[PDB]
Amino acid sequence: TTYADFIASGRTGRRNAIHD
Amino acid sequence: ESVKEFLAKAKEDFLKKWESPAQNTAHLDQFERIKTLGTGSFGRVMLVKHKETGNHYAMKILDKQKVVKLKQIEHTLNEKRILQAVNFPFLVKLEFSFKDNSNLYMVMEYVPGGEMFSHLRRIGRFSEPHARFYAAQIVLTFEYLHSLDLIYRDLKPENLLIDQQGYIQVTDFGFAKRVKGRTWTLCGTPEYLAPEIILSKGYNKAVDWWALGVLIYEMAAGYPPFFADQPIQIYEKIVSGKVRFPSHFSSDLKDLLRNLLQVDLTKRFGNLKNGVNDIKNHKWFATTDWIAIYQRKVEAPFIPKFKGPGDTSNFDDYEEEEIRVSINEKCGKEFSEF
Ligand SMILES: O=C(c1ccc(Br)s1)[C@H]1CNC[C@@H]1c1ccc2c(=O)[nH]cnc2c1
Ligand SMILES: [Br-]
Repeated sequence: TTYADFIASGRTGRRNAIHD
Repeated sequence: ESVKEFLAKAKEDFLKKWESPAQNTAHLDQFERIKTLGTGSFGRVMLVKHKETGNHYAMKILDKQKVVKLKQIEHTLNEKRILQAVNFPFLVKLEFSFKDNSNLYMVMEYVPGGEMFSHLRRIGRFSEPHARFYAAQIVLTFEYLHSLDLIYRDLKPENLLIDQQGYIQVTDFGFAKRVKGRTWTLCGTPEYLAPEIILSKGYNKAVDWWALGVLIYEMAAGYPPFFADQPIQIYEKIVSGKVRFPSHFSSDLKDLLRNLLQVDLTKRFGNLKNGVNDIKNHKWFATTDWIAIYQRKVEAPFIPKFKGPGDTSNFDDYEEEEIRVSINEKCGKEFSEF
């Protein structure tokens, strides 16, 4: 499931901003 | 017409403060530092208590040298100048600001309910009525900000706090900018970036409405519409023009999001001749009383649990670090107007 894929991904924690 | 009248008065108030910013309105020693509530590349936000009033606040501490190394000088000046000038029920207030030899300080309202991020991840996803309640508040907040020629540029659950009444408070104005016309800075958060940003196309307030589409999606789905293990893979999805929706998304919800997550700016809701009204008048919002929302008369989906003042159980724990102030002034010239 898409949800299971999300939960096993490395980006379910707080996401840092990008710039530059 | 009433909307135009309100915004016209709002702009007059904003411009007075914009042209004459408050500066140096407190000192570090006036605050008792209690606990870290969040962190960033060049600083942290701490729960503090103001000694003379006993009020609790959230104080952002920015290391000037770190701000300069990351080339965020002008963005930090933007942030402070804008935040001290704005006033809206769903925007956190900047109560004081000052600087010392080492750091910049922004003393904001403390919002004890914690980040939407924390609640959303824990509960999994919000119902559509729940997500709609939050979304409506962002819609009005963006209507307000954009009327002042401001662009917010970092919408995400991590930057939205829940207050004691269950309402949203938008914080984190680090990328906010006052711009008429067009701007080019590559900034934001990968999952929430509009295609024109990653394609270096030059962009405007339409990127905020794209981000709202991402936010509503993630609130109602429990995951964002574009995610991967690496940002480059995220960017490839965003520009691809494809998006898929959970089978539990209502047809009204899907229609709204297809119009917000529109790669073509000439078709993006929020960016058409009808402006924010194409959004406010969308079917998905038909039950939304925009005035009652603004007046805080609507019953929130939930109230966060609170155990007396200064309690922080709605926030994660972060590693603490003593504040040190150099005996030498760092980066005086760069931050002169702060
Ligand atoms: O800690 C935070 C930082 C942002 C930049 C640096 Br450096 S550190 C923010 C990030 N997202 C929410 C977090 C945050 C946490 C609590 C509050 C609060 O109670 N009031 C106002 N703003 C807040 C912001
Ligand atoms: Br930061």
